[PDB]
Amino acid sequence: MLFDLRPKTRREDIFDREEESRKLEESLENYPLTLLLGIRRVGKSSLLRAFLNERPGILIDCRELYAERGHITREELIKELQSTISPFQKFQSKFKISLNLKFLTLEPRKLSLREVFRELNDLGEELGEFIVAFDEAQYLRFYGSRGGKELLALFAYAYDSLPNLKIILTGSEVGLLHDFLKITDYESPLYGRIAGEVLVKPFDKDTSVEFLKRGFREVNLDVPENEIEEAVELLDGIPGWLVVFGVEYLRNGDFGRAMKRTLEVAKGLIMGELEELRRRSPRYVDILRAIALGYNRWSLIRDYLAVKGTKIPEPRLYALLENLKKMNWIVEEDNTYKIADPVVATVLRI
Ligand SMILES: Nc1ncnc2c1ncn2[C@@H]1O[C@H](COP(=O)(O)OP(=O)(O)O)[C@@H](O)[C@H]1O
Ligand SMILES: [Mg+2]
Repeated sequence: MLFDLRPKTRREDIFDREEESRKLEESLENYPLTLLLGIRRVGKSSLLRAFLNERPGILIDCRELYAERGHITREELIKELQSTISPFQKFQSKFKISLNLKFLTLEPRKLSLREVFRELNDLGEELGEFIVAFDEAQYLRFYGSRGGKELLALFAYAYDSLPNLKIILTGSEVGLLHDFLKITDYESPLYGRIAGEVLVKPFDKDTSVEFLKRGFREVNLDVPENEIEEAVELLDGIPGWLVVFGVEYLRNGDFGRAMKRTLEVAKGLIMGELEELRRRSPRYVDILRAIALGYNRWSLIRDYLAVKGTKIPEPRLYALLENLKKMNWIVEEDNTYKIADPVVATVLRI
């Protein structure tokens, strides 16, 4: 069912995304390397898991690799490749593969990334294609001690020399992903190499309404039209929040209490991420709150914060806002800043 908090892993469990799935297939057909891009909670992991459900591939969670030590080593990455494709006999049974993988017998300490990728390409040769997906690949900048350059080199090698191997990199922090890859810097191993781009956006109004409608239909619940309209006006096409709301409504039976609880859950998660930002600079959260309150132009932001205590120099303010954009907290459009996720804005206004 739609209104369920467990991870979605199959195509029949994903509402719409039929254009996005086709565009992902098309990108794989056209380029060795594909970027899957969009706001956090928009549905990238879910789409990717459903896509790999039918197509031989592995998904590596780069954020989960970074989380523990704030750093990723070769051994850890390799151990994760090993465990994600295991038990390999299950894989061979599902996709009917006769080939065995040597690197699975070997200790991560004594394997190279290139060795592993060559074996996966050999597997691709039998199948047609093998997919390696890095979820939130911008965290690979915390790999090694050279800013993850060994991964860029590995990707350049796959691009040029492993034709039965396709790589998907996803990122919620889109600008930060583009920064890591550096495809226009001559120093980058990926220089001049073109990647496909598949963009995952929030549902439109009518799709959001239909999403909620389907969710309630599945449990024979009829929810008045105006309550679904009101939920979409507050929750604006973000499937992550639409599912939390659907769950809370099934549990609570009331628009007010379901939305109150949805906002509680959102507040908790967003506050956790705002903690992370606040450590880097308290300024980030100050700027975010200002924008959420309607101080959404340069001078509006600058005067507001000066008045609340902190005068931010113009070069600093520019850098801070640019970073916020690259992290995708914020969009700048028509000479105006906005919080990328309207629920984040709701939480920042308290
Ligand atoms: N197309 C969809 N259909 C149904 N539920 C979805 C869809 N996309 C996302 N979800 C729900 O929203 C949550 C957030 O999606 P996720 O794929 O984790 O976002 P992202 O990877 O973009 O941060 C998922 O756990 C699932 O609850
Ligand atoms: Mg994700």
